[PDB]
Amino acid sequence: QVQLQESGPGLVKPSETLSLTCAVSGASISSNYWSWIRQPPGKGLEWIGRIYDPTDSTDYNPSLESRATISKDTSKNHFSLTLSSVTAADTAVYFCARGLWSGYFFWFDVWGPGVLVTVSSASTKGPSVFPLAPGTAALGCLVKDYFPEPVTVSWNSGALTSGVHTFPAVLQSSGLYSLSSVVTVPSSSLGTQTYICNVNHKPSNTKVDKRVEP
Amino acid sequence: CVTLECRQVNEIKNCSFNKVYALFYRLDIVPLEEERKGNSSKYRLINC
Amino acid sequence: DIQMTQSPSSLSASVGDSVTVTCRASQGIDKELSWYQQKPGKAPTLLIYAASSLQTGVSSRFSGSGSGTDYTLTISSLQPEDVATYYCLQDYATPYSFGQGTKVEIKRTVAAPSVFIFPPSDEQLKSGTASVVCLLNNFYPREAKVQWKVDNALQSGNSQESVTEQDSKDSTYSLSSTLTLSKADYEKHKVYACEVTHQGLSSPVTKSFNRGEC
Ligand SMILES: *[C@@H]1O[C@H](CO)[C@@H](O)[C@H](O)[C@H]1NC(C)=O
Ligand code: NA
Repeated sequence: QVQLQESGPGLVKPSETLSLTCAVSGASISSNYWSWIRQPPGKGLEWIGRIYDPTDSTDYNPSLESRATISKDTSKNHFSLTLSSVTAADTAVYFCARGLWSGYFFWFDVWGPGVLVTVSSASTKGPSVFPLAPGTAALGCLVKDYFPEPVTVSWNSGALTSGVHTFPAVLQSSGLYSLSSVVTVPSSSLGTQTYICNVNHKPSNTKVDKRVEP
Repeated sequence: CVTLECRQVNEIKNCSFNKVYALFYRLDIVPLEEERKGNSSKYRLINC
Repeated sequence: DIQMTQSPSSLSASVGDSVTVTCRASQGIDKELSWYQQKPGKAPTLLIYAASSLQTGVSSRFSGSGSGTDYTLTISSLQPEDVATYYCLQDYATPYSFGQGTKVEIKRTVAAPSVFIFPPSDEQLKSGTASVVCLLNNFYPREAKVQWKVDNALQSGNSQESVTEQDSKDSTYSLSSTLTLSKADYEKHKVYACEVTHQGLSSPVTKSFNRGEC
């Protein structure tokens, strides 16, 4: 019931300021530690800093070199982070997390889903989605030429999950990302059932549904 | 009520109340924030 | 700062094996240590928070041990759902520092991939470029060789591969390999095949398409 949600632009031009906010539900920001943690692609976890209201205290990891600021808004029950003068080292998935404590002990008991923030000069581009049309039969949706990450793909608006492999994106010589989402289905179902892939690439404000038929 | 700022005294912890530093017992103070081993932590009296 | 080192970096074990992750600090940290699980694509979730104390809802199979500098996470009976990277975290002194992660994967039986080939879209061919995807569905081990033969001419420098993370239930991997050509080069040739070599296959299985076959 207690949940957290990071929100903010997934694209920041370098030398400029990242801004994210974590909306909090099922708990009040007034009573525990609320921190940000980031994770560069394919690498580990770095604690950014926490904020605490009983003693009105913020701590920051010195690795951020005082570029980080953590704001609390008891009014709307969400707390935010800003990171200035960003470089590509600040490209990461940013998690907000609630930190519980007892005595000398501390831990992050619930985390947000996390939002990726690419630090890059480039401008956003939306993908083009082409089908991969088809006992057991495979079909899929090719999501080509977009920037930046991420792209989210679902089938039948969530009704189809067993058997889907949305592949990790690959970066082409153009600096544009591309990927495919496939699924295996009974060819019993090939003639009866309609199969649509729900591609969502919000860094470009793009939503497309493509039916994959023979 | 009175806010304390205790560290380990080199069961009992060496505190400050708001420029005088008073020594206290672990049991009659209550942590307000996460306790830090080396540095200071802010407590409040079991009396409040 | 307190350096945190997990060992090993990676490990593979059979379902029902017992596996222990080690995490060593550069100072004594008085059991101020918490273990987290991060399945691929998800945020971490808490497992253990005071070296020993297991979080509610977490499985009895996860156990936390250690004192001073040396700390272990033990998975009593490795289940297939435990595919994840595992993180230790010290809260003895700010800045709180994470371990570098330990990736856990399942050693399972050999599974031959299901292979599928997908021609370029006509929707995509009108863009001036054509993509052909050859799909290795659910196999183990992850090692595979996928050659592209166009008119039985092996191709090199043309294609790009992508691999899913190990499956939560299957303990298998999926692999994409897409060959991208001009629409001039694509129509200048006849048959396109991918040949798949794998430990589960007696001989390299090939699946092909002829331009305009249906
Ligand atoms: C106790 O409190 C004050 C903190 O300012 C300090 O001057 C003193 O050295 C401390 N000594 C011991 C033994 O705790
Ligand atoms: Na602590």
